[PDB]
Amino acid sequence: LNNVFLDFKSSLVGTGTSNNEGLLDRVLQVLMTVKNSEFLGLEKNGVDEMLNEKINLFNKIKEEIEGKQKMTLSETPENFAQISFDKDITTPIGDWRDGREVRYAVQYASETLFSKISHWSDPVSVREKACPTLRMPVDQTRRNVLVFRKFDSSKPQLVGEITPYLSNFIDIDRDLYNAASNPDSAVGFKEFTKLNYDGANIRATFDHGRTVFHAAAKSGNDKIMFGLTFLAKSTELNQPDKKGYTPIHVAADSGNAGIVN
Amino acid sequence: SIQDAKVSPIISKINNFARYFDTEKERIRGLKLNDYILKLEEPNGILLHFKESRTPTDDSLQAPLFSIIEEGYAVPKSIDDELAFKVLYALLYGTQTYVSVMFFLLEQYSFLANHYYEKGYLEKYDEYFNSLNNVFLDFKSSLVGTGTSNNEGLLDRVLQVLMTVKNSEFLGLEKNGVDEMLNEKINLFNKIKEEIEGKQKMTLSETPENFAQISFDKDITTPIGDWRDGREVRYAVQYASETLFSKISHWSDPVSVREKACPTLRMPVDQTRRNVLVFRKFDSSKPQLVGEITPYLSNFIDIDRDLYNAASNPDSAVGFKEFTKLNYDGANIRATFDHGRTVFHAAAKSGNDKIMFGLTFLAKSTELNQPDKKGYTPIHVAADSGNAGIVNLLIQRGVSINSKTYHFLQTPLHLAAQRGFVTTFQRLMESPEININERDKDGFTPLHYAIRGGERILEAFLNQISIDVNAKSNTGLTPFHLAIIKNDWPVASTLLGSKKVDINAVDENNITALHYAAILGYLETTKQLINLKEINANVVSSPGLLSALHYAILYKHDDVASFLMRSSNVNVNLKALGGITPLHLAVIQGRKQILSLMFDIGVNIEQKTDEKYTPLHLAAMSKYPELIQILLDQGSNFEAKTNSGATPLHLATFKGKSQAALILLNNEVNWRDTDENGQMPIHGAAMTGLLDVAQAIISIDATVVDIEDKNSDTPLNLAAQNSHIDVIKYFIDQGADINTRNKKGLAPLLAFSKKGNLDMVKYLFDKNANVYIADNDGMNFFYYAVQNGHLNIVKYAMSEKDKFEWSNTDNNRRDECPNEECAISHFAVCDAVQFDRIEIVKYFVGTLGNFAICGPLHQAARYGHLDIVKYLVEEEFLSVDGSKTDTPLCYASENGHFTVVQYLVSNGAKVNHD
Amino acid sequence: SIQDAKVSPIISKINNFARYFDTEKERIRGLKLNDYILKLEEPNGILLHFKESRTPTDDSLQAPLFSIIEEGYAVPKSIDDELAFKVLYALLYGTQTYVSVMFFLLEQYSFLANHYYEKGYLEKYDEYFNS
Repeated sequence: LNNVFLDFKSSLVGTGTSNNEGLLDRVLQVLMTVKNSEFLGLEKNGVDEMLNEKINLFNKIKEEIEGKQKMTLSETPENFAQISFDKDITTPIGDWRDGREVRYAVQYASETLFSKISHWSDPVSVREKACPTLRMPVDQTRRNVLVFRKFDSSKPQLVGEITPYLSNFIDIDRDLYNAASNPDSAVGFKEFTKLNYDGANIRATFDHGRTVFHAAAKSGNDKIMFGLTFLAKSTELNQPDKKGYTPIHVAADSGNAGIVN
Repeated sequence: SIQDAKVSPIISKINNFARYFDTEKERIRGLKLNDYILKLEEPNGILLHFKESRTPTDDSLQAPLFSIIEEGYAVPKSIDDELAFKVLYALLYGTQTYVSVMFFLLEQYSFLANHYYEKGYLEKYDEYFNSLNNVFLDFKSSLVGTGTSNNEGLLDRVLQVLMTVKNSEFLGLEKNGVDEMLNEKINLFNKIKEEIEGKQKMTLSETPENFAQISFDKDITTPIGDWRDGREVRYAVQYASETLFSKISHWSDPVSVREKACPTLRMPVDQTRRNVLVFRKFDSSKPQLVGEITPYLSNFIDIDRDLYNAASNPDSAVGFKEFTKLNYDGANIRATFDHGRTVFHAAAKSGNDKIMFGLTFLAKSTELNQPDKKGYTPIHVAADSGNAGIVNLLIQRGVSINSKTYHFLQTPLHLAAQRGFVTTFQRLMESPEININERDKDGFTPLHYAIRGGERILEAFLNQISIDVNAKSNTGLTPFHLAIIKNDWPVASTLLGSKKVDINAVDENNITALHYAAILGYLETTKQLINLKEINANVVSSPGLLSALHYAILYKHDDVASFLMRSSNVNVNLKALGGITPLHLAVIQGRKQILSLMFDIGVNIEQKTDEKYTPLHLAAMSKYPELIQILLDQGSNFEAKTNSGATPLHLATFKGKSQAALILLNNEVNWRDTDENGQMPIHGAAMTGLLDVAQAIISIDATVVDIEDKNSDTPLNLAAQNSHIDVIKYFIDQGADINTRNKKGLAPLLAFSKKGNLDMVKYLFDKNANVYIADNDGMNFFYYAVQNGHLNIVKYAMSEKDKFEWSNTDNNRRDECPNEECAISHFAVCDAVQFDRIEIVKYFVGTLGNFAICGPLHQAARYGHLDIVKYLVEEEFLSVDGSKTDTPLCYASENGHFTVVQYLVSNGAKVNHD
Repeated sequence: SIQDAKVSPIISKINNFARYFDTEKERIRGLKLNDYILKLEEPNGILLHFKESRTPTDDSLQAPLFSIIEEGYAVPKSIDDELAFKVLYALLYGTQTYVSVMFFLLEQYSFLANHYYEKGYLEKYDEYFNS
């Protein structure tokens, strides 16, 4: 998309004035030459007026192309500067497996324009540690950045959002989210309890605004829902998503009768 | 037409390919970085098409080139239209595009190969290396050939065609010049041929030999390091060429590991005796560099790189334990990897304090300050990573704080400012002998990178007691300048609040940051700084005396300019160099609403430049005609005067803009007003060559057909000199008087003879206009006609023998030459001999019955022309003595021409004769 | 002139293909071993072009010769039919180049086949076998 937009835009009018100035100006020039040529009284005078309205249409579309803005963002943010497993956690929790490698990527967060995802970082072997700490340089343009994580060649997963003036990026939020969304019940409950004891926020947002409550509703776990509903303020239980789905909507879609009651 | 049909496809294709390549060349050269990468990496883009451009396919280059070469249509056939020459130029232009595409492909493939080699992605690096090698070899063979053989190459064939055209020599009035820059093209082709022969391959194709044996003699327990049970290991070898690229060899067979971790491998001795780098890969993960082999090294152990990964491990306790185990087993620390990288640098990258603490004991000062090939000292890497404990340990060891990097000269303080970590700076300030500011390649202070870092680093720097806020770089940009050009207002506000900053600071060209904001059209920043801060907006730049409003108006930035003119803080009467006022500059840009707004605010309509030009005149001096209409609707002086008195209609006719003249006539601007020279605008219209204005002015007043300025030259004479058919035909449709003369005495017939068109000549001769017209000097039309050397006008003149008589002679020429009563034909032949044009002399000889009356030998001896004298002595059989007692040898001796005298002596003429 | 214009594109194309193939025939043979494999293994190399040369596309080899034989312009008509002998010679040249290009790719494909066979690499060996 980026290539075709830039290249076609250069073809029509050009990114800058030059000896060619696009093919539209050549069409205008040849039409002006036709005007300068001798014309008939009535009939190809009508041809003259229809080519005049064609010239008006060409001017309008040329102005639209010049005023047309780019729908993509070729600029790319910077990856993490240093990584360290400072947290005292044991490895066999969540997707963190011995002998596995993790690749991180960053992308600009633009609401109206598409943004390029950065090249994946160098592989990092994981052993005896599960929760990594990422340190990020301050953004040049001061834009919030989405962060993506990939294990080996599996499905990449969005993991969080970084503000321009935040550097100490801890990686526990998506681990908790997957703990609440795991198909299993007992293992998911135990690892959720371990992560909660470790320390992780609840209002984290993923997948168009879904929350640990939405993940619990979709998975169908009952013990974690019972643990969460205690000391839970009613606003988060009715928190809607970007599309507008609520936890009860997700529960109805999943079809889990217990969480419904 | 048939030949044109035959040649149109190939010529259209070559022209289209050439223009496409040129447009893409500038487009690609004008791109950004990620844009460059995306465009160059397109699966089906211009790189593959350019590689296929040397294929024998239809749309390629070589097929049209060899087709036009073989068919032989480039060589002209006698004299014809400009089609053989045009296809020849097309061939030359296509060959130039071919060699330019060759260089284009070389440079971009080399850049791609380097860009993917620096990262370490060998899979794409190998593909780009092969592409570059194939492109180089194929294009070198296609241009000149691998050797002198029957193929002969392509440029040699082009030169052969050029010599064939040169020896064709059908005509030479201009073709000797044409073939002359064809010889220049031949020299250029020879130069580029010598360049490509002298150019060497940038790729080393030959690959080394892999290891001959593998062993696991060393007793290392397998879980340690990157050694995983059940994981395959592969090795590759590459030549270490500092100047050229080297191919990576094919990977070795998978090798399984179990209970052993450190392998011992044996390498054969290389024949060329060059060091070879060894690459190691685990499964499909990222390949790593494990070491280098000297020509006379047999055993290689990769334990050195394993220690490098041990020091770079993200974990702390496991990394320290494995480092201790490897040190106990025995591994050197002086080993280098990647971009000349050092183990201490890896320890700095990891940030593990344990390995640093262990290494500093029994260390050396030079090792702690040892840089890589890029000049990144360990403190540089520590500052870039952002760790604090390793920095504190390094300071306690007394490392060099003023370490600098090659090429881009940056201290670790610059790295900290760019990254934006206030902790690293606040830990570095306890180090003594530290310098607050440094001079970079552009002299950029660390504050210039802190403003990029963020607000917190700026607060940290401004909190320091020792800081130079008004630092000036080599380019001349103060910190405020490039802090505000980036549009981060909060950081600029933080900088201003902490301590006073010289807002009125200027560059060498007297450029203020406000001027940058105006020229770049960020209106919000301009409003913020104008309202909440005080600034002198009347400062002018050093070149051109341009101001803030001028910069805002330039490059069509209308909102900012409107905001500035709405505010009363900045004035409008300010005058720049050249006299261009805000009204004049808005006219140059041609924006309407800006002019309407500044007229609403209030300004004099008749602003004056240095030369008193009225804004209406400059509105005529613009591509937008609506400016004249809007100015006259708002009210403007129709008869406004300048220092030269030039009227807007005068200027419009001088430039020749038809729309301006049409709208001025529609608005009925008086044409009576003249300039200082008194020239009527019809004179400028004739200069440009506009006709509709001529009919309009004749309709308004027919008297202007013979109007004259102080130059006293009629418009008909000027139109004839300008060589425009329409105006001359028009004035002869009214039929202006032919006897009108200026002070120079030039006549329209003189200009027609200068142009040489036979149609006007036959109208003038049928009009029976006198050809004996003379000016104050006394020269006549006949002399200029003979000087022009136009034969067919002369034939048509002698066809009507009634109007001109050869026997009759002009009396004025008899008066000017009382001694020689030469006739018109006689003296004309003698002048033709004087003109040194042999063709004209032989023309007159053919027309005139007896050429001996002029005595061409004596005249030629007087003029000292070798060729004429030789031709008349040999082919005309002219007697050397001549009818007169004076020999031409006396004239030749008087003139002193060498070859003429030698030839006359060889003819038998004697110098002894009186 | 019209007859020459009619036969100009096909004769030019067949001559270009013939001379290009003759040049590459000794270009490839005199190339070093390491560059030989790299030159052959180009994704859009000359081997793919030679394989496509059998297709009925305009740029391929058959369309000129088949057009010549179908239209019957190779047979001289009347005296001084210079174009007839020219297109006939082009036809024989095209047939010779077609036979030589058929004999060409077999050696390189067989060589790639066993060269990869010695070290395994059966994924590429299967592709070369099919080719």
